[PDB]
Amino acid sequence: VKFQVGDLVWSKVGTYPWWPCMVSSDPQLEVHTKINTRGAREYHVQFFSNQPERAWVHEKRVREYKGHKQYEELLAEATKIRKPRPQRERAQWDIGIAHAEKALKMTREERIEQYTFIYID
Ligand SMILES: Cc1cc(CN)cc(C)c1-c1ncn(C)c1-c1ccncc1
Repeated sequence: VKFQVGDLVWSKVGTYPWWPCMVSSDPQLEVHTKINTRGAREYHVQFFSNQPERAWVHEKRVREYKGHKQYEELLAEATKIRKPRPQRERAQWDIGIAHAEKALKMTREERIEQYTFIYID
């Protein structure tokens, strides 16, 4: 366990670029971390965006969020070619980054109060 509830992280999921997230407790399992069916550690995260979403993400696809300018360093981990990004996706990402930048200025306790999602059955 490297991350706790309220920690700001970048998550790399599916076809999406490294995305600003907050580690949170799964609403049903009541854990923020688990070992998956393949025996690997996963973290439960909230995606910062105008579209609220959550996911279990493999620990290898999670990085500590130190700031928005870290994005270049993440692309450099893959090792000049640059992938373009769609305008709609870039816009949601900019909203996510804006929230992440405000969250980074808060303590872990303030982030949890401000951003933890409300789940409705
Ligand atoms: C986890 C997840 C679930 C659902 C619902 N089926 C839809 C999407 C797009 C996603 C997602 N996966 C990866 N990212 C980055 C996101 C996401 C979430 C919020 N805003 C923008 C991108």
